[PDB]
Amino acid sequence: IVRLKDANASHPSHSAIQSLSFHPSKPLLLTGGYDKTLRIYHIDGKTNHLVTSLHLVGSPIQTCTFYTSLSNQNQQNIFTAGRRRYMHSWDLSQTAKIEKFSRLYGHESTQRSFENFKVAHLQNSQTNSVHGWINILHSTSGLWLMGCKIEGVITDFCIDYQPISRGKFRTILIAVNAYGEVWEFDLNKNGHVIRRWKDQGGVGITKIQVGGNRWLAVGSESGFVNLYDRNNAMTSSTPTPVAALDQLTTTISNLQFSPDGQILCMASRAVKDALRLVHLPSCSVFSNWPTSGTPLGKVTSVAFSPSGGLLAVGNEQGKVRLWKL
Amino acid sequence: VYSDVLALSMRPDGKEVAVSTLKGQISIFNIEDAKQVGNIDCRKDISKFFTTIHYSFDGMAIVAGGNNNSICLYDVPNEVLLKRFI
Amino acid sequence: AVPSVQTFGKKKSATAVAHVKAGKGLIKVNGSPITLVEPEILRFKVYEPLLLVGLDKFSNIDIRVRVTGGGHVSQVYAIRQAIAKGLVAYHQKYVDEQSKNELKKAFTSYDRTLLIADSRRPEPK
Amino acid sequence: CGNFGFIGSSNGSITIYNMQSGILRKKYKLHKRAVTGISLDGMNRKMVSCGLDGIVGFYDFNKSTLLGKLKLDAPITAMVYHRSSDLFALALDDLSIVVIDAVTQRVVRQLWGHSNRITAFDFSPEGRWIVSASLDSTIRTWDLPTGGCIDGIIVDNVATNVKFSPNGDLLATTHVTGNGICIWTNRAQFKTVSTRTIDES
Repeated sequence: IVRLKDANASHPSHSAIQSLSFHPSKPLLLTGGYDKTLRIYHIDGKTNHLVTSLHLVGSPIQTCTFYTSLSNQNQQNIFTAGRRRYMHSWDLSQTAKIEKFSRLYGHESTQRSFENFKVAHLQNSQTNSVHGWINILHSTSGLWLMGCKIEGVITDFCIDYQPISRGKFRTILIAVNAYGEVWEFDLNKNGHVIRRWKDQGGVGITKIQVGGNRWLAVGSESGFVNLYDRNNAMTSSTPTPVAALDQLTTTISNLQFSPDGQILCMASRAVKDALRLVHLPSCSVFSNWPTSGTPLGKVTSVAFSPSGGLLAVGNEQGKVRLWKL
Repeated sequence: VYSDVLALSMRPDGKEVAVSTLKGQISIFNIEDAKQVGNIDCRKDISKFFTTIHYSFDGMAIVAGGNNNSICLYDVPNEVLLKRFI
Repeated sequence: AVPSVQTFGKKKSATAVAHVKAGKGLIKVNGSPITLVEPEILRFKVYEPLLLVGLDKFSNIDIRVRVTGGGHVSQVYAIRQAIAKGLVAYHQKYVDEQSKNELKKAFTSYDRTLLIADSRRPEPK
Repeated sequence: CGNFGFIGSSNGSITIYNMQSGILRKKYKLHKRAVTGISLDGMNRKMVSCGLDGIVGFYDFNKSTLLGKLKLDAPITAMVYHRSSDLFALALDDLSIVVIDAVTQRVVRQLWGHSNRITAFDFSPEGRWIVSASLDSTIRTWDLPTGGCIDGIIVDNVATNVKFSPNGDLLATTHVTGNGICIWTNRAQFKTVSTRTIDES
């Protein structure tokens, strides 16, 4: 397979990555940095030059967010939030005006942060997570529309939550950490629960993505990835994989689906040069790439494109690596 | 073996004898001197003693009372069952 | 200062004194290791405190004993008594209580008076 | 008796220490996934355990002998033992509370009804009741002799933990929002009731 050019976007420190996201139509990679940097740069597999950045003074950023993929604000606007109890608009029309969305009334400061907030598919309902229930507010007029009382008992700021590829109107996936459990929500009528069900949290609380659904795969801190069909949430509430897939011998803290749900990808942060990625539906291990003496490192964050051809790896020395796949 | 005694208590069988040693150890042996258990101190200061002891009637428990605001339950094996107190 | 105790014991006329200090596992009899005692038949009787409790049980222990008085046999009933109460009285003070009961519960089942000295007081019945 | 320390590791080892001298004492290894709970009967004779592999363990504490074990239907998330009635309760992944006898190594009951994950539970001091709380915002009480859920309280904020006082008077809850620890009063003057389940949402 074509071994592309190594990373060049490298911090002055050995710094870190908030989250990774991609552009769907032109080759660009979007990055939020903990130093209050909101920068997006051009990739070709050979190009690493910065295009544009955003540093808003008087405001630190502490989490990142891919704002909408398709309403009309994919190529103009990106909404992010910091530790401060509001969230910023970023307008390329570059206008980049700070639309101060602190206008959640009395449930604003009930969070430690807006530190996981995910847009719907038509931007008319923006989801926001609590240590804790989820606020649904439209990002277009700045008012709290409604909210789903996700009960929560131990909820340690649920680190990944996403609507499924079979329609946002169907249900919304909310992955509670420290239990491995999975919330599902009927978006189309507030206060209705489709089927809640036990994913493994005996082992593994780490984050998943959305397949589709077609498949599901989950992964633990023990080198262990399983395959849950969607309809096994129906009774009995615990599902079972077709097989337990094992290729790491140590921890795994990344999981990563294809856009057609036909790949998974798993990684850690304890040992340099170790990552894998498994084929679906054929249940196949891709052993051509990568290896354990190839530059992979101790990965923090990882992301595929909406195409899923390109692999983005942000590790703990400042580099941001790419690969064709 | 030990420790001047004050408290003697009999099983209703003629087969077991319970003695209180000169400390918190309360001990039992049979009529063929096989020493079964010696048992731990009498707590609850607000020194330690061994004043009275009695063998329960079913043959499965003894009760220890000294002069230290405490009273202890024991079975025929080793274990401390319950400690009630004033 | 080092943590150490001292017990002793006696059969009919011999007396025997024992120190117990933390060490590397030696057992001496006046100048000599334990495997030498002579009567040469009864050496298992002084092995008796070792295997009743277990072979290891000494890994931070040193033992020396000495012998005065007595005939041939009655020296050995002394020194098997001295190591017996010697071992227990180490566990009294630095190891827990609950090891000591397990020594007491295991010894007294096999008791040939390892914890009390015999004493004869004849009497017209 | 407070002499012993039981520690269960995520690789499945159960090791046993002295509490007095802080020394290593004894080691058991039967589970092959994370040992999620250890307890011991008040007579210090029979040692129970639970793994994520659906296995419940039953040991002698006086020996290292391997008495008996059971295979169940799900991983076990929590274990709380009641000592003066010799029972224990297990919270499974199928959202059901299993009650198991400690003496005869036998499952005696299985209780259904919590729609979401069981979080914390505790025996009443006289051993007749079990109070659990879950992410369906319910706090339910379960009478052991009748097998039936006798009362739920549907709350507006979901409590992290619950414990009975040793006296039969107070029930302690800890919540997610706010820092205080809410205290509840057991009534304990009367009742002759056995009445039942689902009501208002």
